[PDB]
Amino acid sequence: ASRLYTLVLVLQPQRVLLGMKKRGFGAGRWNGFGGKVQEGETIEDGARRELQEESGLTVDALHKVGQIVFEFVGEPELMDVHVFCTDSIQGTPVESDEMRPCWFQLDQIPFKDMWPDDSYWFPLLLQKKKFHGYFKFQGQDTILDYTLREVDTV
Ligand SMILES: CNc1nc2c(ncn2C)c(=O)[nH]1
Repeated sequence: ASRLYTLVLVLQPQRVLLGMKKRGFGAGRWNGFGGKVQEGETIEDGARRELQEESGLTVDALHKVGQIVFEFVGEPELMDVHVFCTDSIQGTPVESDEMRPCWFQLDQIPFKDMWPDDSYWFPLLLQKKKFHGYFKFQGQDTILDYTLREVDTV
């Protein structure tokens, strides 16, 4: 039993946009932009909507890059995260009460201040690879076990 989420990386040839989450799940970490998919909404439409809500950016073309399932031991619901990439956006990043977006050069990605799984799958994202992953966490800082494989079809 899993709940759908989206995650969007605005990845340009020389930088990536991340947002410092100020509240809720993952507050205090840099992350891509995303959230829960709504009833009657497609996953891609949810990804576009969340990118706007959290970053202020409008995306047209979204590319599927991965699917990652997160398990937190002691929590019944799995997070089924559909990851997307875009290099084509409109607008300028907006800081709000919920999120502080900032651009990072690719060699300065702040892995120590990101979810630990990102250290595994971001290198694949940066090399334009697609993937399926599963990360089992104990709390929010420890990966107990994981699987990650490259795929041709997300
Ligand atoms: C659990 N791992 C994970 N969670 C995320 C991420 N970004 C937002 N949230 C809530 C991420 O990259 N990994």
